[PDB]
Amino acid sequence: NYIVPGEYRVAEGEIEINAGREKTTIRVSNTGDRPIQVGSHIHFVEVNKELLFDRAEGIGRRLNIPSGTAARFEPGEEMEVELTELGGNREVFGISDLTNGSVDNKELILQRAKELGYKGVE
Amino acid sequence: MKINRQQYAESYGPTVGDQVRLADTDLWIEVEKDYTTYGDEANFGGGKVLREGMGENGTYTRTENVLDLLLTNALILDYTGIYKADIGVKDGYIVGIGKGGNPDIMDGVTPNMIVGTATEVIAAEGKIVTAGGIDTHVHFINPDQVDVALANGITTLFGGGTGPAEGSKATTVTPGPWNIEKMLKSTEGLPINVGILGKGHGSSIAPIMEQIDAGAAGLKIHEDWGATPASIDRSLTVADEADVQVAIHSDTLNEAGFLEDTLRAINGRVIHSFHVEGAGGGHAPDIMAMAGHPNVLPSSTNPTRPFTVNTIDEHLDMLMVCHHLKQNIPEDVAFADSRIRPETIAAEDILHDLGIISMMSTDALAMGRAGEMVLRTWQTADKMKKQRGPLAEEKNGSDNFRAKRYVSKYTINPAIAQGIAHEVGSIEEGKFADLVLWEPKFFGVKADRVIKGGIIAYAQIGDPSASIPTPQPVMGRRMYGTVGDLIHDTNITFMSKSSIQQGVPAKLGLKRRIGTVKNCRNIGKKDMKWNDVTTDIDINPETYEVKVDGEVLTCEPVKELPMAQRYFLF
Amino acid sequence: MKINRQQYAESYGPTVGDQVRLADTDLWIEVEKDYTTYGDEANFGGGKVLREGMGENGTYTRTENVLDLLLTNALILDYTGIYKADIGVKDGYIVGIGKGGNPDIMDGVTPNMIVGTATEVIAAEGKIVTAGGIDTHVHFINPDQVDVALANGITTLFGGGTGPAEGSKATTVTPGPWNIEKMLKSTEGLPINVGILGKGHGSSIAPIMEQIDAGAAGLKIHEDWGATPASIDRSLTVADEADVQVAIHSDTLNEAGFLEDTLRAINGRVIHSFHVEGAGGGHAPDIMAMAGHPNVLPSSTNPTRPFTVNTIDEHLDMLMVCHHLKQNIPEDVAFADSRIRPETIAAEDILHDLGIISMMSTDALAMGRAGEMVLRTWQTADKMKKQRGPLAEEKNGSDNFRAKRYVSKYTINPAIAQGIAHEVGSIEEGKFADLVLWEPKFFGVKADRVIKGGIIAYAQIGDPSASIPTPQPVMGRRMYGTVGDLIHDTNITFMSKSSIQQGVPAKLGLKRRIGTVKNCRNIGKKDMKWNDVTTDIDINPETYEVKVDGEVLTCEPVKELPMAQRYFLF
Amino acid sequence: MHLNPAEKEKLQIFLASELALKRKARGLKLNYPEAVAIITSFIMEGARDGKTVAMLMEEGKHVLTRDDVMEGVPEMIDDIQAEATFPDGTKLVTVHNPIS
Amino acid sequence: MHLNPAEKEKLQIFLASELALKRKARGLKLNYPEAVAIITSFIMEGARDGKTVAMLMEEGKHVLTRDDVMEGVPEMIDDIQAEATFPDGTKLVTVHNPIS
Amino acid sequence: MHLNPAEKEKLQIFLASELALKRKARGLKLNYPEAVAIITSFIMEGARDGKTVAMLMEEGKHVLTRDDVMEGVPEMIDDIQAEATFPDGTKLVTVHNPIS
Ligand code: NI
Ligand code: NI
Ligand code: NI
Ligand code: NI
Repeated sequence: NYIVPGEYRVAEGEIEINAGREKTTIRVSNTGDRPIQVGSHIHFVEVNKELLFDRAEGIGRRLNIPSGTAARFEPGEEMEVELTELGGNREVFGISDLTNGSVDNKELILQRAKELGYKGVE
Repeated sequence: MKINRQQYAESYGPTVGDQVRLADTDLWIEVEKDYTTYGDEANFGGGKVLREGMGENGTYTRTENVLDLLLTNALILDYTGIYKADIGVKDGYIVGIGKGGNPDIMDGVTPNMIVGTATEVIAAEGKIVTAGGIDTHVHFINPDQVDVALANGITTLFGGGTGPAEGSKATTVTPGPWNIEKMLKSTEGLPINVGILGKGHGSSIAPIMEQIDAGAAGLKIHEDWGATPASIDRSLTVADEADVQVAIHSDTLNEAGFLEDTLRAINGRVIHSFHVEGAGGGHAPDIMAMAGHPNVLPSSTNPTRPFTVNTIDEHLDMLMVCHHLKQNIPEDVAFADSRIRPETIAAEDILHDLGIISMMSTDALAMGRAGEMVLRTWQTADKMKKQRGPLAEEKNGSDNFRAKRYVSKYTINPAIAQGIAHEVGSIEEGKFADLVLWEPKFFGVKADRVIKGGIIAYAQIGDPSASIPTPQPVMGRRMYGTVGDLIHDTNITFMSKSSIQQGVPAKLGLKRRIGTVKNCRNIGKKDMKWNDVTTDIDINPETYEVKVDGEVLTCEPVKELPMAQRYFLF
Repeated sequence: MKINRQQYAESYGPTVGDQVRLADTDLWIEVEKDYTTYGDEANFGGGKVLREGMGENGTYTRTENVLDLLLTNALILDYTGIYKADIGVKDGYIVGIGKGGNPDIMDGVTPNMIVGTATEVIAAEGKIVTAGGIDTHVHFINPDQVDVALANGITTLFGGGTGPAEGSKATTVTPGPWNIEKMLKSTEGLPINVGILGKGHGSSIAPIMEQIDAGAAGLKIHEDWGATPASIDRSLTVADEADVQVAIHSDTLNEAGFLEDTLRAINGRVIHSFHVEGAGGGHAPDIMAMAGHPNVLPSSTNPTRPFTVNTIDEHLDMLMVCHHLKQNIPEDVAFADSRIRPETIAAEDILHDLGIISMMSTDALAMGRAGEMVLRTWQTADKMKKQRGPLAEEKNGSDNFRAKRYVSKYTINPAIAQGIAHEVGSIEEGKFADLVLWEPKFFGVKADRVIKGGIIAYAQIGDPSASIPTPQPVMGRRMYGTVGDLIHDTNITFMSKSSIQQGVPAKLGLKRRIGTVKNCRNIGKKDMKWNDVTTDIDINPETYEVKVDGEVLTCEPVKELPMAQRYFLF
Repeated sequence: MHLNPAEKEKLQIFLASELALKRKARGLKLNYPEAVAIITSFIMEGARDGKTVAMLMEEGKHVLTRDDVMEGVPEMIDDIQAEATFPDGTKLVTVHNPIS
Repeated sequence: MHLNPAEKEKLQIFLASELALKRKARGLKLNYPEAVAIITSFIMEGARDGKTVAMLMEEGKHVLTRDDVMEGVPEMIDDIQAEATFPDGTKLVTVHNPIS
Repeated sequence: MHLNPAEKEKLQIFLASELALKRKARGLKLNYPEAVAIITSFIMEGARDGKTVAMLMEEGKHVLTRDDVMEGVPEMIDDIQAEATFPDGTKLVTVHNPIS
């Protein structure tokens, strides 16, 4: 009976994000001396050079976390994160200028990443 | 990964099946569908999704499917549905309702709703968004009335007047070509959409028609100027030629005829019956029977909305002042008293709930309150739920059917009646971006932000000297859409086709957007969304008892309303 | 005859060697030189000197070396000097600084400073006169912010926004051609100079450049739209072609890079680093190191100015509201907390005092106070005198070196940075007559009269119904310069060269004076008047300790400031 | 607070009433705007208290008497009208000849 | 006096608080804008008194309790924010959930 | 009420004076606008009471003393001027050096 003006009465159940997309777990380390925080929708291969991980596993992917959230890496911190696949046209432009086109061009993306010193290209 | 419902709703606003309480009423709206793709919700801010290469596309120029403005995560309440979507605006118009963002990387982006370099963002997560209110019974008496209207979510004022002249204090009339021209020029400084009604009185066509050619958007027939069979007939003849609407306040006195005589003069032609219950004017006691007819578009004005224990006591003195009546003339008092009837006011609540009265309006400053059309619509719906129960049409415990029926009364239906629904009156693609954001706790009471033609015109916002806009005092204030020449692009002056063809805007130097009034003469009660009921309404001439389908319509007045003392400082 | 010093100063304002206290601070300015001829001082009033045949010439027409306006006996405080002179204005511009009057009978009259039939007089004896403040970090959120700015002596607003939309509440951005056009039209009604920044985000050139062609005067790169290497690069490419300035709020999160990566993307090109200390935004914790570089024009925003005992406690909630962050998201809180550091705030005071941070700005309504740029500049200077002592460069016990260093931060330096110093930013011949008169007791706190283009636009003045203008209530009020079409001639809209060449003002019907942005790309830290220091700034990533020349920069927060509770009603 | 235009305006009725009440308390006969302000604020506070419109229409005639006001003030005030938020929403109170 | 725009506006917070305090004193449960006004004026007067921002951030939670206000008012007020001139200049006070 | 522009404006002097008087009563030394407001409202209320202009020109020097105000406030106030309706119409009161 108590009235909270404008209150919600939410339905039962839960919301599954990024449903039907392949998920991938990888380990990532901040090798730098200042904190790095990574948003939900940045093309994962294009993050800060001083994050160390298998860069190939970030291609065409982003963090599998709620839209508008982030993963924070303190200096020296290693964490396991889960990635999901990019959707739509699966193209990335700008950001770190590693892709500028289809994410399918893995060899080109990695060549650029390696030349520019993004850590973790094999 | 999964997110629980409570946390999802707190972050992005509600989704399918979730319910929201309207202000402090008992009314609950339920999300019917959601255009999002879960995980790709648009949001803006530090480290959020709408950033270049991510949720914001960095490739396309403005003309390439990019928006000027995205409202993210809106809960839309409209005659078309109660549902969750992003709203995309471009060139001052709603161009997309769906899912905004960047097709590079997001699933399910509506193709013309790209967030690009050109895109501003308004966060609507946790807000209810409605069309701006369309008030078709406005007396232009005091320019301070505009902010009053904006603060309760009204974005279009249709009516008449020249300021606090007795003619205007009684009637929604801007009389003759010169007064109309003057008020069209005045309108250049009013931060709201406007249409002007001429005097629907005369026994020759030319004096009436020349008002339409001068720039009027319609006519008002009012008993204070003589609501005679001749004035009714000539006005409707003019309206049928000009494709504009006629509003009527009929002969309360029954001087030249009873209701049946007025209907005979109308002769099946389309007409908007103002304050159809009759306290605001009309054939005593039976004018509300108008609302049963197929050619009548019926509205209420707001002081009788809803029936409360103080309603009757305020009315006599209100009426005497409005209509320039004298306490020492017994027949003036008898006329006033004849209009004030608890029987018809009580029935008016029910006729709204049944979809027999299709529209609400204010009657601003002439037996009506400029800032309470929206307010009193929801108070009426709440009272009816309490007294009549959920409507039979409802399901899932929600009040969605009632909510669509009632929102239509002050948005789409008045727009349809005045021939302006191609431009305004609902949240639909192709219409002008007049949008009102509400916090659910303030829904129908105090608007958060009022968007006019795609730019914020009015907002509840705090200290202009503060580090952020939220510190006190939070009050309604005019925003940049009202400043300088931007007032011209964010507002519409609605005018007759003939005045537009004759170049009246150029003649007068009008810089506002010019809207065309059209498709007014080919409509009827059947075209009133969610409020299309025709029926024989019987009103007992002795007792004032109102019957529909052999059933007396009555209800009790209430001692308390929601959307009242919890909110208001006075 | 001789006049003693005290009496001379009381009659004509101070002269050479006299000192004046700035408000209730410990800061004293000394008159360096005086352009008068003793005995021929100009003054106006009953039986005074500026009368026909006497100090007013009765022969010459307006075009013959006669002024529209003479400010008599001004104590000028400017980057160019602290000195006593008359100021002559004609056609809205400063045309003479020197000695005004009548060459018929007075010695030493500056030849183009004749008081004639055409000349108005403002008495500046006993006043300090400065250039109008140039605020280059303005969020256009609430139009009520303009009077707030005028009241503390600000006459130019550079920044962006469309009103209280979330994009604008976070970022100084008016995005895309349509929003820019709308805000240029809005600007026609704002009684202050304006320039508009577009969104400095994209990975293709055309979406960014079309904003410049539409009428933007510069760009803002902001992390809330993605302060990525690509957006940085494309914006600077556009700016170098268009000759406009770019402001940056960098990637606090270090998401796509650390400070060194942002500097690499900048690639030696000119850029204005906003809120360089970093509470207002930027690479955590070391963004203030930007201010050591030769290609960076560094400004502070005002809530960290100066370091006080309450500074830290206000910031977390301020930041969360500005950037649309959620208390229930741990990483949102961590991001906010990362920006708030007493170590860098304390060092910021000292970097200002050393001439390493060149500019002040507000950040109006988005982590900043629209009416406190000037105020907090002087509070900082006062704190530094108290804690660090008089600067080594001073002499005669005066604080003139500090005063020139600090006045430059909110007048000439922001004008140089945005390519508008040919028009505004200092009291020099040939510049627009944007002048602020201050009573010394109110200096930096409440402006007496604000002159815009040679007409008073804002004043502290009393009862409009009184026999004279001094009776209570004395409050800030808009004056005739803001009324009617005079608002067009007393204010400048600053625009890109390309938009001007493409006829945008005629296209939009802009009637304001149109100022050209130019000479933005060929400047550096060396061009910041009295604040030209380049050095290696080291910021410890663990402790946030700031070092310059091997020396830790730190100071204590203060419990009390001048220019505070003695003056303000709230 | 979310103040709307009327809430802002009506603050100044309360203020004028407070001013007038202080003048009355120090022994002054009240003038026209003072008298109107007191009766108006009385009505709006009565609504806030939850009185009915009918109660206030009558109570409003007993707030000030002719000995409280200057010569001619009773005859200058034909009626006082005020709107306020009652428990059942905004209503209008009209008080005829409030000071005999 | 040299009142600037904010000084003028903030007078009406003090006034609304005085109005609300009178309503409370005569036994009324306070509504939303009344409650906000009281707490806001409390903060600005606290700054004038020379309290710290941190003191007021905490004191602001103890000015009104749920029994002082109408049903739902505590839940309507997520926070109250106010700026005032402290001894060390203008500062912002944010009070979270001021009425439990 | 028929309020004209000056009547509206001058309400806010009375209000600022009430604010300042409360600050004084709780033991604060008054600042510049507070002091001006108190003395100004004193003058306008004196006119309403029917004092002469000459009386108020002198009384205005005895409303606040230097121990009532902050350091430097006495020297900041060279004079205070106010107009009000006396029994013989609007007149101007000028108080020179109201606080020694
Ligand atoms: Ni009517
Ligand atoms: Ni009407
Ligand atoms: Ni910033
Ligand atoms: Ni900013």
